[PDB]
Parts: sequence; C-alpha cells; structure tokens
Amino acid sequence: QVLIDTNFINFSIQKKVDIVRGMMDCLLAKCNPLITDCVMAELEKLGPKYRIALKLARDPRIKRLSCSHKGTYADDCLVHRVLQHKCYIVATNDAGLKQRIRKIPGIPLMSVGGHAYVIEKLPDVF
Amino acid sequence: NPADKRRRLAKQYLENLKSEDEYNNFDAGDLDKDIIASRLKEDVAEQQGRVFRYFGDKLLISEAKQSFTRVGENNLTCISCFQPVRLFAYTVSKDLQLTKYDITDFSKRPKKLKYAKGGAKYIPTSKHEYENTTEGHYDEILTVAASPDGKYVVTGGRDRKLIVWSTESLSPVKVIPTKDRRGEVLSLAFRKNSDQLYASCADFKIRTYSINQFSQLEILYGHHDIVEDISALAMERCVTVGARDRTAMLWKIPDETRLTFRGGDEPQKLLRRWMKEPLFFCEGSIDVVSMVDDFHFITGSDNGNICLWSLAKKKPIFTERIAHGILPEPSFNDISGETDEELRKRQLQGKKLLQPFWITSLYAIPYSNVFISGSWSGSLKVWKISDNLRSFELLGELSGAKGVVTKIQVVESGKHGKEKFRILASIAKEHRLGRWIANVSGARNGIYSAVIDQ
Amino acid sequence: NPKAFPLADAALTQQILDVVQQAANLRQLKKGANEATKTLNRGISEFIIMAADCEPIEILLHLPLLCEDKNVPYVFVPSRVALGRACGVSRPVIAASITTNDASAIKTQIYAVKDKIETLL
Amino acid sequence: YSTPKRPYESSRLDAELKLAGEFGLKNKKEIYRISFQLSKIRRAARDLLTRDEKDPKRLFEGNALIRRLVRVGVLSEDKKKLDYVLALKVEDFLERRLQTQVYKLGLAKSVHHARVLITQRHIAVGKQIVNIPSFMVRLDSEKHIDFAPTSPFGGARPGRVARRNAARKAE
Amino acid sequence: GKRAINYQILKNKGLTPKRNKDNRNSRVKKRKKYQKAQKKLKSVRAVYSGGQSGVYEGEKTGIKKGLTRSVKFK
Amino acid sequence: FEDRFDAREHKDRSNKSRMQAMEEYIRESSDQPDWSASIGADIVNHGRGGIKSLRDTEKERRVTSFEEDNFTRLNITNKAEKRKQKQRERNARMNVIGGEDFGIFSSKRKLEDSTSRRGAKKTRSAWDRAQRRL
Amino acid sequence: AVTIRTRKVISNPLLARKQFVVDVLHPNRANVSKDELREKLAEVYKAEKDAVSVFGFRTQFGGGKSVGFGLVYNSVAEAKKFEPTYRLVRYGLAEKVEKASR
RNA sequence: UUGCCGUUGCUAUGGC
Ligand SMILES: [Zn+2]
Repeated sequence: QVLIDTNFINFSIQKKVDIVRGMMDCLLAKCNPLITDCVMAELEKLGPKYRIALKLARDPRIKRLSCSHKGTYADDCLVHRVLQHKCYIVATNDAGLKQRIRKIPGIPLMSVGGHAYVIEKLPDVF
Repeated sequence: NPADKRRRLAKQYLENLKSEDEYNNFDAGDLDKDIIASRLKEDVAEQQGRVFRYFGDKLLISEAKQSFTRVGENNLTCISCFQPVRLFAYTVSKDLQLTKYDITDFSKRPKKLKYAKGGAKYIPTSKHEYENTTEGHYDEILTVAASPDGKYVVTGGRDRKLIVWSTESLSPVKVIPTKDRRGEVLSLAFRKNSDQLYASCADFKIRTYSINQFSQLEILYGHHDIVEDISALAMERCVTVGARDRTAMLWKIPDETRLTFRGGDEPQKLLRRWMKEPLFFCEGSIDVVSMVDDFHFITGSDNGNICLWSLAKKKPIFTERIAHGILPEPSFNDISGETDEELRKRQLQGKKLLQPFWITSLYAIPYSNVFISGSWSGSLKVWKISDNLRSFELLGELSGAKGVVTKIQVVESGKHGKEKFRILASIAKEHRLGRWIANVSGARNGIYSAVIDQ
Repeated sequence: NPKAFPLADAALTQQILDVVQQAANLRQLKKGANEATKTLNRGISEFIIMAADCEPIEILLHLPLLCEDKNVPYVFVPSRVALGRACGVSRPVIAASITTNDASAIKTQIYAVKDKIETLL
Repeated sequence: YSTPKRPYESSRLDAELKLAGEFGLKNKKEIYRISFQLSKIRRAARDLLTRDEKDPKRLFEGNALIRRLVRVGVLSEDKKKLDYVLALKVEDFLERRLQTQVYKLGLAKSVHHARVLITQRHIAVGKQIVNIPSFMVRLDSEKHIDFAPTSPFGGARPGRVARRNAARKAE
Repeated sequence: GKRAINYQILKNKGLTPKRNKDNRNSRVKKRKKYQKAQKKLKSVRAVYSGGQSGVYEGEKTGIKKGLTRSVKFK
Repeated sequence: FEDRFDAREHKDRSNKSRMQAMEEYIRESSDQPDWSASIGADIVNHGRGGIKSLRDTEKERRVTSFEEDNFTRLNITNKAEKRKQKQRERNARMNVIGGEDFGIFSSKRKLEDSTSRRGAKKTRSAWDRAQRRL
Repeated sequence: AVTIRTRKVISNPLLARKQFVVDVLHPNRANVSKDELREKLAEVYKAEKDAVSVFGFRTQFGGGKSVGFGLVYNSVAEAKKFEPTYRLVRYGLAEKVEKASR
C-alpha cells in the first residue's frame, strides 16, 4: 500500500502513466494506492488548472485515508504516518520529501522517472 | 461462462489437432507391429485377463456350513492359503506364532499341524539395522504369504524382517531385513503362478523379491502414508493403497511407473444431491484392496465405503457408502457422568458422533464375479459385481463371525459349472495394526470358515 | 449447546486429522490429556483437539477453560479412535496438541487449520 | 541469472544477510538466481492479470501457472487465484530447496548440518541420492526425503572413521 | 639427488597479509556474520526469545520507572 | 492444373498447435491417469540437472522404446549433440523449476490464433452456425 | 546375488535365434559381470553357453538395474557364423588381427 | 476345535 502525493500525481499525468497499472508493473505486485485527505486538499487548492489531476485522483481504484490534524501539509502528514507504522511505500517526487523518506529507515520510495515508476528502498523487486 | 469457454476451446483444440468409415482402412505401421506381435513369444504372464468367471447369482448363499474354529492365540492377524494346479493354510498372530493348517478335508473344520513361535529369544544382540539377520520374530508378525508353488511361506511384521519358512517343516530358510529403522512390512502378495513377492513397507516403500533366488528385485517408491495394503495377479502389475493419502496406486513394476487414483467424495455436494428431494459424509483413509481382474479393482475405505475402480478412470466408477453399518453410539451410562438422562442425552448431540464401521478386510476372488467384505459388524458380506462391470450389489451375509475380520480369502473346489468354496476369515478381537477397538461384543480369536456350495 | 460444543463436521475433521498425522510424524504433536494440559500451561501449543465421545466428557472438558485463559484454539473431533489412529499410536487418544515450532515443515498447513477452527470458534 | 538494479543499497545488503544466514546460502548467486526466475514468473502473472476475464490466454495459462506452482509447492492447494502468484516471493521459493527441507524435517540440526549431509550424500529423495543443496523438492517428493540406505545414518555399514577407531580399539 | 622445489616457489604467494580462516569459506563467513547480526539485533530492538521458560524469576536485568520506550503519535 | 504428391500435406504434423497450457488442461480434465514415475527415478544427475520435464520424459520413453525395438544404442553424434544437448540443458536450467517448465510464461505466442478458433469449421454462414449448433 | 529378467522375447528363424531385452538387477553389487551373466542366461535358457550373447549394457544412475540386449542361439557353429567378429573376439574364440601399416 | 478357565457334546457355545 502506497501513499501518493501531489507532485507524484502531476508527474504521472505528465509522463502518461496510469496510477495502479504503473504501480503494478513497477513492483510486479498488487498495489493499493492511498490519497490522504491532505494530499487531496492540496490537489483541490492547486486550482482549476489541475482539474485533470484532481479527477484522476478521484478514482474508485485509489482508496483514501482520513488524516486527523489541522492544516493541509501533506509532507508532514506522510512523514508522520510512515514513521509511525513502517507498512507503507511512499510515492513522491519532492526532493525534500524524498530526502526525508530515504533518511528514515525501512521505508521504500517510489518516484516517476523516465516513462515508468521506479522504486528504491524495497529490496525485493525482482 | 468461463468453464463453458474452457470446454469449448478445448474441443476446438482437439479438433484442430485431429486436423493436423471407408472400405479400405489399413495402416502400415499398425499392421507391421501386428506382424511383430505374431512373431513374438510369451503369451503367458501378460494376459490382460477380463472377468471370465461369471457366477455371482449362480451359487447358493444363505445356507453355508459355517464353522468358527476358535483357536488359542491372541489377535490373529493374517491368513495365507494354497492350491496346486492336499491344501494347506497358514495363520499368524500377535503372539508371534505362525501356525500351519490342513484345509483340504473340505466338509469339516481345519486341522492344526505345526507351530512356529518366535519370542523374546530372537531380539538381536546389536540394535543395528543391517545385522537384523536372526532366525525368528521378536515383534508383531503382521502378514503371511504362501508361495503359488507351495515350497515356502514368507512372513513378516513390525520387526522389519522377511523370514521365509519352508512348507514341509516350518523352518526359517532365509532372513532378509528391510535395512532401515521404520521398515515395518504391512502387506505381502505373490504375483500369481510365480516366485515373486511384493511387500509393502511403511517407509512409503514397496519392496519386491524373488524368493527361490533369495534376491530383491526392485524397490519402488511413491505413496504418501504407510502402504497399508497390496494386491497382485498373474501380470507384473501391482496395486497398492496407502492409508491416509486417500489414493490407490497401481505399478508397472518393470517400467517403475504408476497410475494414481484419488478418492473425492464430499458431503457438501452429496447432501445437495440428497437435498434435491441422510447420514453420509467424506472419507477417512483408504485401507484394503484386491485386484479383481487386470482392468478393475476394489478398495475398502475407513468410512465404510467399498469402491470399484477401473484402469481407465481416475475417479471411481462405483461407490457403496455404508457397507457394514454404523457403530452403536456410546451409552448414556458411559458418556457424561451427570445424573439425569436429559443431560446425558444432550451429550450425544443427536446423530453427529455416530461413526461407521470401517471395512478391515476385502477379498476379490481373482477374475470372478464376487467379492467378500469383513469388519466387526459380526456379519461378513458377499457382493457380486454386475456383468457390465459398472456396479456391484449385496448378495447375502455370512453371520457366524463375531469379531474383527483381519483377513478374508477363499478356497476353491468343484469343476467349471458346479463349484463349492470355503471362505476363510481370520477373526480377532483387535485390529491388525493397533488396538483402537472398544466394545468387544462377544468376539473370539478364531478362524471363521464357511462352506458355500453350487 | 452441548458441553463438547465446537464440534467439527466431516471435511474439517479430516483436514484436522491429516495435519495431526503429519505433526505426529514431525514430532510436533503432544498426545494425551495431561500432556496436552502440560504443554498448554507451558504455552507451547498452537491448537488442541479434544475428542467428543470418550467415556466421561468432563475428563477433557477441563481443557477448554485453559485454552480460553491463554487464547488457544480448541476443536472437537467426533472420534477418539480415529484421533488415536491419526496420532499414530496403538490406542485411542482423547486429546492432543500441536506444539509451536518455526523450524517446522508444516507451518502453513497448521496455520490454515488454525484459521478454519478459529472461524468455527 | 542477473544482478539487481541497485545492488548495493543497505536494505538489499541486510536482506541478503538475513536470507543467506537463515537459509545457509554460500553467496549472493543463490538469491539472485531464484529471484531472477521468480521475477520472470510474476512478471508473466502480471500480464495475465492485465488481460481480462474469459481471455483464452488468461484462462489456460492462468490455471496452468497456478497448478504447476502448486506442484512445485510454493503455493498451497486452496489459494487457486492468480493474485497469490503476485504475493509470492523469494523465500517462499528457497524454503523449497533440499537443505531447508532436510533441516525442517529434522534429519539435521541446522541448515549447515543439512548442507554437509547433502554434499556428503547421506540424503536421498525417493530412489536417487541427491547431492546438491539447492534442489527445489516438490510436493510429492516432500515426504520421501530420508537418509540414504548406503549411509551410516541410514542403516548401512559405518564409515571409515568409525571402522578405523573400532579396529584400533580392537588392537 | 633431486633438488625438489618447495611450497613458496611452487605456489608463489609472495608477501601476503595475515588472512582469515572464516574468509577461507564463503559459507562459514555468512554463518558468522549473521550470528553477529542477530546478536546485535538484541541490542537495538527487544527480541521475542520464545516466551516464559520456567518459573517467572523476574526481570533479571532491571526495571526503569522513568523510561517509556513507546512510539507517540504525531 | 495438375496434382503433385505432397507429403507435407499428408504428413502428421500435430506440433504447430501443441500448446502446453491446453495440454495441461487436458491432463487435468482427462479422467484417466497419467503414468508418473516412482518419485526418485526421474531426477537426473543426483540433482545436478533438474528433475526432468514432461517433454523430456516423453522423449526419453520414445528413445528407449525405439532402443529396445531395434536393438541399437544411440550415439554421441557431435553436431547434433553440441546443438541439442547443451542448448537443451541450458534452457532446462533456465526455465525448468522443480520438474515444471515456466519458459512458456516468458514467451510471446498467441494461443487462440494458431491452436484455438477452428479454421475448417469456421461456420461463415448464419445457416451453417445454426446447423452446427442444432 | 544377481537377478535376471527377460522381456519381449521374439524368435528370428532367418538368423536361427531368439532375442530379448535383459533387465539385470544387482542391488549392492557393482555391475552386470557379463560372463557370469552369460552363465546365468545359459542356465535359465537351454545349455548353448557359447551360443548365448549379450551386448548392449546401460546401467541406470545409482546402480541396481542395467538394460542389455540378449540374443541366444541354438547351434554354436551357426552362432559363430551369425555373430560379428568383434563380439567373437570379446567373448568366444575368434582372434584375427588387422595388418598394422600406414 | 486352544492359552486358560465355564457350560461341556458322548458337538457347539461365552467370559477373561
Ligand atoms: Zn493528512
């Protein structure tokens, strides 16, 4: 189960990768993608330029969590809920969030690179 | 519909493989191989013999002369017989004694001839698995087998030995150990009109021997529980059944290959089949076999099934669900320990813990139309197989054998249209492998002989 | 509700008895009532099988209270004779226990039977 | 076989450390070989999921793949679905090798005792003495792994050390 | 009269450092660096050893009433 | 024009369409047993090779049948062995895992194109498909 | 103790011969011991020990079994006629050497 | 008709 954020969705649509099919042929496993309410709040706050990205995040195949905090800082929410539990893949393309996630141990990181998704800290990919 | 599409695409596939009755219909390679068939020798052992003795309804049933000769041996275990082409029989017990009988005095009970009793004297002085070359049995002789020619009897049991005794004196001529720690033998069968023995050992192993050469031919592997029973005919095929893996295998022993046959009765679909309008259920353990002919055999299960199997069908052709009854439920004075009959009846849960008798002996007369089943219901059952070979049916019962039937086999007399047989059945008060058997209801350790006629 | 309540039907009974036989071959089965209660209070047990037709029934009904205390699955097979025959000994047993082991070659089968009897229970 | 993408990240090093230590492996090539062909297996099962229901390829190659995976023994009999082939992984494959299986059946005291039993030929599945440790036993050869009858841990004649000590103590 | 060659001219292992018997086998090295690793794992985590062995003797190492080793949320 | 004797059209091919997934489904739904070996007898070089695949034991059975049938040992013919034995054993240790070949799942070859979807009984009429059903 | 099994016994009257396949069984022995095998074959069939012959021996892996090709003659003279000269050099009586030049 | 023991038959049964 993979936590998505907003620039990962934007780079997915910019590189024409499907979310669940890109995840499946990246990991060769069955993926459950998760949009937290703060990532969804960030996509809605991005305005009416990003309508395509918002209604591709509105997808019944993409399940969605319910964050319980004030504010819509998705990087704080993703970092907290991943270092609490260590049962999550983080799909992101922010340089700062990528550095945070790859500094906390045991957390695999997925990112749009080239024309498909790549995964780094998951040691069983083939 | 996905299974319909699977069947349809498989049908189209087979049609396409055919793609890649006239007056001339001859094929060159087939007729050349038939010329080689006309050239060859040995149309003797390899008869694919079908059922040529159709006499099931013919002979009498209900008025057999039944003599239950009780013997003083705790828990007789096996029975071996012999006919040349005087007849001797053999019994063996849990008291480590083999006993030779004469049986040819047909109208009366058998006659004791000779003991051969092992004991604590025969424990080896090593506890080392390949110097097990003593001359007697120190533990639990489970099976005897007489030679088809009658020079030897060969016996073995839980002391992982094969001792081959001479017939005329009951003397151990040769000892062959099974060379490993769990190598207890559980069934022995000579192939008919031969000198080749097939023993089934609890290492998931089947050993084969030539007795008059004192040699082992081939060890063949492949069951998944202990090979509880074995059966063979004149062909070099063999049929074994392992207990809890619920499969019966038959072995091309020169090729060392097999055909497996699993069970597969489920109370869900069976109770639905009855629900279209009932105490029957799944399967515990396939226990006993006898190869009726070289295309069919019959298996005795642990839930009282008797099943009839062909050489050309994985799933069985015919079932018979309850073959000896369901056991008497434990009494209300021996279930609960309360005071009132209402709670002691509530501790029976209705019908949920009634368990069926399990068929612990099955014998098909070779190539014939009739087989005999036995358990501790007290009454042997005689069944005949229908002439189209797709069913069998209960003819009659033989109700003079109180106890577990650890072995059934028959002894022939009379000519091609007028025949009489004595059915030997070893009767004990305890199963031939472990004890497990309570409610010993008037049992005795004896030999139930019946004389059936016409 | 009888005393020997969570009884298994025939398919579950044969699944239970097959994994009992395999654990008895793999030395992972402690058989008998007081050996079962010994391994139960020691905590090395994955599920306990009681037979629901022995000559008293409270003789093994002492064990469901222990299993409940320590949260261990317990299941009632309707034949002590078949249970002993599956255990591989020459006598009927009335209770048996599958001890825990992680160098065990039947761990998936034991876990599947545990899940089946726990959804039963 | 083939090397992984990032072969030197610390998760991969601790992964291979746990795998080689828990299964007694000699180097990285065991993990890399069995993971390469597992990658082929579930890269195929991914495509069998990306095609639809009632596709001929999906029906026939799917039940073919799960039946020969069940007969290799990495997949149990009841999960006859095709997403469990994706849930499959590398230690499910190298729990099936003969060294792991000899230790789990208890003919040896550790995986290293199992490896030296196998390479010293005391272990025979079925009829033949197997002597390489990475053998991938199947669900029918799972129960005939026993000591070879040609070996002193079976029932055979004891080896040279035992018989030379017996002879020198007889002198 | 045959001046046979010896081991240092034969195998020609000129001037090597002292090396390891555990490095002479690739399998025993990973056996002994996994034993080291799973002895270090007892230091970082607390490892489930297998439950209560005999009678509960006590904590055998101390009880700290000030330390709380539990993960707080956010 | 005129006829010309064509052994390539009255020769038994049966191998352009022999697919292992269809054959495995037929072995599953066959309802007659399959002649499997006693379980140790089919591994090859003490485990240095594989077990052996189903096609390899079929080919071995054919070779031993021809062997006993005309009393001749086969040989170490260099060109054919340097092709077939080495390429066969290297793809065996590539794709045969535990007696089962998984090479097919890594291979593009359409099932329904060649081996399904009948060509002779194509039923290109509504009336012909109606008579083929009824 | 070695053990013998003949299979698929056919008769060749054109070569005055009877031929078959030979499953030779030697548990805990090395191999077929071909002269002793000709003895055992010549006594299970009729006498003709210089007219019984075996040539095609293949032992399977792990020992125990070996499949050979057995052909037995009547009339040792016509066996000498019909057998090839290298097998006669191997087993029987013939010995003619080739001229060693060039 | 057997390891004992009981009815036994002048042969069948039943308790360990
Ligand atoms: Zn949030």
